[PDB]
Amino acid sequence: GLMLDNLEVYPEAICPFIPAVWNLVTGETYGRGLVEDYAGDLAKLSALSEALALYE
Amino acid sequence: MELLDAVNTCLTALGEARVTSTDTRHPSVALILQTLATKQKLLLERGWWFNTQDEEMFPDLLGRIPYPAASISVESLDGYNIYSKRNNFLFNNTCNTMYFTGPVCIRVTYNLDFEDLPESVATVITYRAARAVYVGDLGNDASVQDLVLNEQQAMLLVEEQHMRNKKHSTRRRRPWGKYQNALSG
Amino acid sequence: MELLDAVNTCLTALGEARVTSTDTRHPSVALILQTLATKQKLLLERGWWFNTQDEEMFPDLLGRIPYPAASISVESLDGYNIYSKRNNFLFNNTCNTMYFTGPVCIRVTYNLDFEDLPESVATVITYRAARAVYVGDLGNDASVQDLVLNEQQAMLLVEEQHMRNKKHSTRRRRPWGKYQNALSG
Repeated sequence: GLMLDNLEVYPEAICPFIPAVWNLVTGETYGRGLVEDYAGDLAKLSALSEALALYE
Repeated sequence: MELLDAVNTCLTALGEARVTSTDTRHPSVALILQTLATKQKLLLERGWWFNTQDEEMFPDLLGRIPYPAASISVESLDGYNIYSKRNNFLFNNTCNTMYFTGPVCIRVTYNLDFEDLPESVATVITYRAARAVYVGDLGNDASVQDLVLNEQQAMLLVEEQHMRNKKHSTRRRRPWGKYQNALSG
Repeated sequence: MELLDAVNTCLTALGEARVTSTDTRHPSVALILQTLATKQKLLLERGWWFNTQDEEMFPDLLGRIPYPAASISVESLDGYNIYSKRNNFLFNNTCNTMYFTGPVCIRVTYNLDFEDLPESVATVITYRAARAVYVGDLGNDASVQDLVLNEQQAMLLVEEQHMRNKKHSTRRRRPWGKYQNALSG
């Protein structure tokens, strides 16, 4: 609970904190990544890699 | 399929006259019944879609786990452990001991009444018993080639029915589930 | 499978009348029992999934290690050493001596009662004994072609069951364990 003072005020243009998003669906709060669009191929590739390792 | 029908079929195949009750004191009826029972017990040993279930057993005060009376075979399901039947009790083959510490999981194959068996299984059993009796009582004549053929035709239907009931599929493997989970977001 | 059932099956295959007790004084029963015992002893020599265990033995005061009475075969598990049975005692074949210095590890194959054997094994034993008696007592007729066929069918099921119980896998080799350990950090 204890405060530490250090109050600071910045105009909105020169604020030092910058949140960013890659893809933002309207209505939500957090964005989405590029990898999410191609999950099926990676999932289908991992199992084949496992089978190849078993044969090796 | 009543036992009387199978007995009459065997008698007709053997050439003797038909009967009316399975309790008749004819001496061939006892041999027919014993052969039918033995063949039925042997056939169902492997396990099919109607006589296989999973069950859990608990130890006694001393630590001995008995097994069901109607079972024909036992198998383990705990890792790579091995179990077997000995002295009317389960034996721990992996540790060479008879006393257990807790419950276990095992596969069991049960023996059922002749009436409850499907028609296809009953035909196979009847035609196996008929040949087993005819060959041992009258020699290997040229008429056994029909009994063997009937047995093979019945076995084909039995296998087809078992394959149909089990409903095996490639969608039940876990990689498909993982793929479907991935295809969601 | 009670011994009486096997005796009755052999008698029926031989053409004689069935019996009620294995203690009956008929002279063929003794031959049947001896043949069954010999075939049972021979079959289980190699070892299966229900009669194989590892054990350790200790030396006596002099230095002689006895072996279990029910065993059928012995094998070594210490490096490249070789052991064998001789004069009711273990023999050190690698050093040509009978006196040991400490405990040893060896594989043992045990002989069990006929009742405890699975159905598939009992059928094979019964059908081997039946042929061994029929051929030696009545000649090589055309009816042995059914006994051999039954024996082969039973042996197939025996082998399938043994393969199922052992649960061999490629994941139990140590390279897989090393790979899995590497895939962790």
